[PDB]
Amino acid sequence: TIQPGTGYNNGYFYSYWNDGHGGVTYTNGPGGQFSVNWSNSGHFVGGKGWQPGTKNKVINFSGSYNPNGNSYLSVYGWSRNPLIEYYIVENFGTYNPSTGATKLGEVTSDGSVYDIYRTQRVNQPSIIGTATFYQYWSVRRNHRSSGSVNTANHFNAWAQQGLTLGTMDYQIVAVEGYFSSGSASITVS
Repeated sequence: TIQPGTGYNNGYFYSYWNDGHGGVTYTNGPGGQFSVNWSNSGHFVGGKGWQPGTKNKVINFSGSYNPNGNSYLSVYGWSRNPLIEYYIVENFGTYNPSTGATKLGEVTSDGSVYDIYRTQRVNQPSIIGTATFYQYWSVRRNHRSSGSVNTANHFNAWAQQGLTLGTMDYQIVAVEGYFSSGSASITVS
């Protein structure tokens, strides 16, 4: 496993964060590859991509994703000004992260309809410190662990619906887990 933090590996930005509970390892592999193995973890997020992201990136991902419990596989990132945490969720485990959330539309992209949602985090950690901020979600109806994500289709649909993004910060393909178990091996480009 690697030390939690951010950096570059084989031409890709990476971020690996966890809450210190234990039970998760993250490794960077060749090119855009990373692996995550977890067993009765706490909360963590790890993956590879870009710093900064862009608003018209086509992101390719390939591999295996085998959660047992609460986890997501997403294009994940942030903007600043406004501060937004966003997800284009391609697959998940026992919990659909939009459960109970306000639906803000639909968008069709890359072979599936996605449902769009907005949620709010109140006084929570963020890339700029503790803050209250919105999260934007596109949740894929047809789950998969490989594919291509045309981010513009999402960002444009979000904007159409009044979900504005600021200046991009990082943008990765991430495996997130919340007190669960699993394995994943994903290659980004």
